[PDB]
Amino acid sequence: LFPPQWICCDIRYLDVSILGKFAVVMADPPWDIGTLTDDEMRRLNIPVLQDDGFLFLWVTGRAMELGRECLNLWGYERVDEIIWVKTNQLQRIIRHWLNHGKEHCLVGVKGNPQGFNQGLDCDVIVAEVRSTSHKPDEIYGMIERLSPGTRKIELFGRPHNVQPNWITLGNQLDGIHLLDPDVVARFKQRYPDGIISK
Amino acid sequence: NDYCQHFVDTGHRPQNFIRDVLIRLKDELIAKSNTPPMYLQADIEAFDIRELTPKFDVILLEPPLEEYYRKCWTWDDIMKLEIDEIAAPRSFIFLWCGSGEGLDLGRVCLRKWGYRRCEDICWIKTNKNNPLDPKAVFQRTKEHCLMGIKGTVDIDLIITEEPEIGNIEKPVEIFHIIEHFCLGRRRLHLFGRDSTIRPGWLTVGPTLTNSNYNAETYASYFSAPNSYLTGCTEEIERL
Ligand SMILES: Nc1ncnc2c1ncn2[C@@H]1O[C@H](C(=O)NC2CCNCC2)[C@@H](O)[C@H]1O
Repeated sequence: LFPPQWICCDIRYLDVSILGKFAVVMADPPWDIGTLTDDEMRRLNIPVLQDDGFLFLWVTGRAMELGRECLNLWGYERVDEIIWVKTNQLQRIIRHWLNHGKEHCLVGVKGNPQGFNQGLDCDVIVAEVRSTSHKPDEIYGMIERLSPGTRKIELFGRPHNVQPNWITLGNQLDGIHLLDPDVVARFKQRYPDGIISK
Repeated sequence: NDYCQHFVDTGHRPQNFIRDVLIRLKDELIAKSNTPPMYLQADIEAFDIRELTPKFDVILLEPPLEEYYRKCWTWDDIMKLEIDEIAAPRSFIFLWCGSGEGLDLGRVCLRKWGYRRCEDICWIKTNKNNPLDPKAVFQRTKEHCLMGIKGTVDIDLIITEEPEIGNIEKPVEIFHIIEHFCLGRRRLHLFGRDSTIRPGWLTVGPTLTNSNYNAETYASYFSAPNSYLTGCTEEIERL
């Protein structure tokens, strides 16, 4: 259901089967380059979140390789790689061996998605650094034009990430805010006392 | 405030709006350290690379991928190259991987040849002068050059205008990035061309029209006292 929804939770322990299926998954995970170990990242129950659709996965450093590993382990094929060129308010680049002017977002596909608007946007984003750790808001527009009106889910999102058509998961969100009747019903059953442990 | 939306509306790529896209002397020492250009025509699929000696400090590998055209080398062919047999125990690779499956298979290659990736250099192509793989989700507007290391003021971005159709040349700026690293003087460009021959580099490829390569002449550029020069320091004084 259209308006933003979110679950404050530990993504390692939430039973995500209650959430249903999504046209798009996005994650800006805390790779161990509070972080998650490689094994914890590998063990995330991504496979149950989609049958046919796309994954957007931010990577940096050795997670350029580890994120590819997770991607394939979760059942995705990497079919694009978005590059975010980091600028200031005057559109100049924010300048080990080389200075880094960009961040990478791997794009995975699972199944055979039908009815997506592939090819409308290009794979370079030019956008201003806001806070440290934030990713540009432009990615939501790209994803919306790609798959308009469909259900989407973000993992490790923060309050600024909540968006219409998105369910946002993360341990820095404020409580639980669910409005999709299917999801509310399955959440009550799975978590009658509202507690997400173990 | 949304060059992605702008690109959808007008066809102008977001990179077209990046602006502004003490530096020399180091360049001048690089030029003084540079060996004469050496080059050899060789059909690399039929050619035993181990004839190329001594072992190289830097390998720039530029196989002609089919995606460049819209004899091509597949990632099957490239991965079977015996790159580890000619790389020095401490040495660097720069691999042009295109924009498709090469981003993954190129990493497989690097690991197969004994490297770990330290950098991902993205050649971003503007379309200021003219505002599709079936698996593609987005219009592809860049290429990746992966940098690998084996053993124990530049940015990871090159921005130029998209070259004319049928032009498969990569931006010469990659050579400046590599040479500013000061990695050594034995530098090999595989699948280079007449148009890419360059001081300080040995170019090997099928389309070269002439050769001047001699293994004993080549080796003598790196004989003592010059065995360990970075390529960024003064020549060692003689007689
Ligand atoms: N086990 C967890 N479950 C739910 N959320 C978690 C868990 N661990 C950490 N987080 C939260 O993910 C967010 C984050 O680390 N973003 C950075 C990822 C790298 N690039 C910079 C942003 C933070 O909000 C953090 O508190």
